[PDB]
Amino acid sequence: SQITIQARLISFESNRQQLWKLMADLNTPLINELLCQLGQHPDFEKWQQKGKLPSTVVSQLCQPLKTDPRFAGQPSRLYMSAIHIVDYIYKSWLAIQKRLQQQLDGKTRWLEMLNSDAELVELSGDTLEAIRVKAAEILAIAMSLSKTLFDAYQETEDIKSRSAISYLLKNGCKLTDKEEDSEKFAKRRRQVEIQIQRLTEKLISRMPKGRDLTNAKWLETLLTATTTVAEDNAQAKRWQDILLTRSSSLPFPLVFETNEDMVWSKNQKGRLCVHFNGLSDLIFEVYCGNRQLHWFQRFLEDQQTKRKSKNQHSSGLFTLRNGHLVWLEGEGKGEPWNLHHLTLYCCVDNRLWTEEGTEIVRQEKADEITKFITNMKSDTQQALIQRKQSTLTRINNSFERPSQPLYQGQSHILVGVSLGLEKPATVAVVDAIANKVLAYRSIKQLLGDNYELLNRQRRQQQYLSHERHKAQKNFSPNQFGASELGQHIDRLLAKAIVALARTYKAGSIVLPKLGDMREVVQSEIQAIAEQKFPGYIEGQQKYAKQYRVNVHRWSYGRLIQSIQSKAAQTGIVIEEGKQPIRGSPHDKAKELALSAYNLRL
Amino acid sequence: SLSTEATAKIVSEFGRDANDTGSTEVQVALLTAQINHLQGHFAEHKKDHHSRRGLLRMVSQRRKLLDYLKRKDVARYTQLIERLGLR
RNA sequence: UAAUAGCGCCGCAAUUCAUGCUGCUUGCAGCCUCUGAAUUUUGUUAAAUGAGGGUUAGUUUGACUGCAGUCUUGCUUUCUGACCCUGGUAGCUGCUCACCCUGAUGCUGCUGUCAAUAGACAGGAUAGGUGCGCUCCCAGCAAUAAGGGCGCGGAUGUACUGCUGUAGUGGCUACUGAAUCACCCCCGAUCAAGGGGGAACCCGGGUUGAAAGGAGAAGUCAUUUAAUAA
Repeated sequence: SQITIQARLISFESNRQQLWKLMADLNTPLINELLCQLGQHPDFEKWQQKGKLPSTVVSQLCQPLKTDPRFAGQPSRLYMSAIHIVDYIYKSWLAIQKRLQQQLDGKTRWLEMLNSDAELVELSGDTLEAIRVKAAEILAIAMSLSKTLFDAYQETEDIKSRSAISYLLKNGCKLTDKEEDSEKFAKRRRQVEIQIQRLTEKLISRMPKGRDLTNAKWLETLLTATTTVAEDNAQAKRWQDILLTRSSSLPFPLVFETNEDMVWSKNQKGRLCVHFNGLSDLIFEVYCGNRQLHWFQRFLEDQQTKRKSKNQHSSGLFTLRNGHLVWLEGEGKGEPWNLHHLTLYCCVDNRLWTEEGTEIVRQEKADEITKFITNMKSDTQQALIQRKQSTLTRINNSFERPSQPLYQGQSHILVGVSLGLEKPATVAVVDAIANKVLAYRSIKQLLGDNYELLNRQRRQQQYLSHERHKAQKNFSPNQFGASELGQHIDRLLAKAIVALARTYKAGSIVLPKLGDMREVVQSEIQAIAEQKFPGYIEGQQKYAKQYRVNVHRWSYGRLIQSIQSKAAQTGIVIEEGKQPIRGSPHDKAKELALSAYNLRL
Repeated sequence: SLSTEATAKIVSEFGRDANDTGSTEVQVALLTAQINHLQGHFAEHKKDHHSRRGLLRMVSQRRKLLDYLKRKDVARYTQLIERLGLR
């Protein structure tokens, strides 16, 4: 449901320079607190096993750095901004590593289990029919089927008769009469081996790196490498890998996770202003287009409404949720605080705009806070509970807000969206009780006046990829791409799909479980290419470059998110299902929506 | 790259005889002269990513010539390092 | 002179139905006048797409209250228009070349005039090949993909752009030339700022092109450029 809106902040030099000095000084403990966990911390491998960072460890590394002679000059809210960012960096990175470990194990089981029909006969000492009969018994026992079959293979080895469970699993949890081609099986088993290899090469990932603005390592390495002689090829390359590294020009943003830690006001000139907790001397002026101003007026109205009411209304329902203050990169020459541009990005929960939507968040938080209190049931724990009980009483006192009746769709009408390489979207609207398609759309309809933009995107990707190649050979800085055009097209389709869902009173939009299509294609094309260029690895990589590149450029996750966002701002439910391997783009969309309807029970 | 006079000056001072156009001591002295002038420019114009390619080649060539001379004759190697102020 | 072919787009001609068009049988009959899918074909002052590099806190996509009245902000992006340029000297620096053959995701390709030296001058995005483009093709060059041939000195314990060299082509910094616009004209401000004077049209007021928005941090893989290594 959340959105991010933005404004540039304007203020005389002295204020934009003082804030830069604090952020160039804050950017440094953002690096020292990563090193205190990157190498220093002894427990680190226990966290990699669990997949989660302990909720207090970054604060317990930061608390003694608050008096460090290098870091002591900063407000209490700038240290909380440091702790926030470093908590989120590792809390992300450990959760990336854990899912890769789980996938590597979850396929290492399968590479042991995947056997040819002849190997099942040898391993059982029995006929492939005896295996078909035992596979039929195993389905009869089972009737989460796939999970149950993996459990029944883990447990219950049963004199190697679990070989018949592997016969079900390779056949997609079904009986098969046909006996398979050993060349097709060799390609299949090779795809699994390639996926195991690539997962290990990925799982061996780099630790998080901080934004070192100082150039000190680079300058020290330059004067070392030019005046001294390396003792090894490894040392001479270690200096090369440092000297090639581009250094960062921007400090990490400030994060203000409490909405009240931004204070709003109106300037004499009638313009809006803002100030931050701990920087309450530095008034900043808001500059934003009238297409976004209504939120910045709402910020000040939410604040005035609470202050006019003796704090009896809660910022648990303030339209602003959190702010990220960032320096966007400028152009040309000048001091960093005169060259770059302070920009304030406000997280906003869009459903807090209206009274009917605010009531949803009131019920959502009142249920979550009630449960939290009953789960707690300490010293400072007594004050945490008083804060939660006080939020739970105050949240019932309403802000005066715009009214708009909630959208309601028909529980039987669904929009199916089918994504692919040639057709980025294609739509079928199904009445699932009639089994009747109400409408279909192809791309030429689904963004209408804008259909020239798909042809533009394909021209621009091809044109600009060649210009980047020509530019790199000359060391030109000019490096451009179609990324913002692809982002616009994915947003045009997201608006049109939801406008169509509203038009037909659909209860939900259905999006495919595409999953990791990029890695799957990369292993399929490699298992095949190894059969056509054996030993010539450069020829294996050249085999289907344009197909592999087009799959790595395929924006399916960004279109899926663009539709999710616009659907949830409108109130339409999102649902999911398996996308058919065969059929036209329309048939894919039709069967996808009907499948998601069948999954209701 | 060096002026004509500057090359002639460097080869006449590191060359063991009037015949040395390119013994290992002359070749390392010309790479050393280049690298010093290039570090004074590349530390100032930090954006000049075409000159970092030139420096990293030119340092790596010097190291190969020094490793060859070290095994071939340690006395020539020791005297060359002294005369070029390297460590 | 040449560019025949291949590949990707753009419509145009058809054929087959529907997500469309007439009926009531709310699912059939019927056709292609539209709006759309699929295949095939085509390059006919057909039609439609059409990447030389740059320029505005530009306009419209906006909020609230019963389609009328108030308030309005200049953020981040995608197009369509319009206008300007096809650059100047002052240093620093990378790469490339004894000389040959093959010729690469190699460079170059417009109009007019003078020279017919390789370059100036004046026009200009129509700018080699086709309806429009390419890593494809044609023409010239090719040292700056790569491989091979091979001359004379130094070095010769595995290193050897290391020699045969003043030009070619880039990179970067400082100053500078034009546009600094959204119907034109003029005076200004760019962490801010607007103001003044006209042309045309509609019925003293408007009009004088439209669109999209979830952002930060970290990690990874795809080709593709450079360096290094065996």
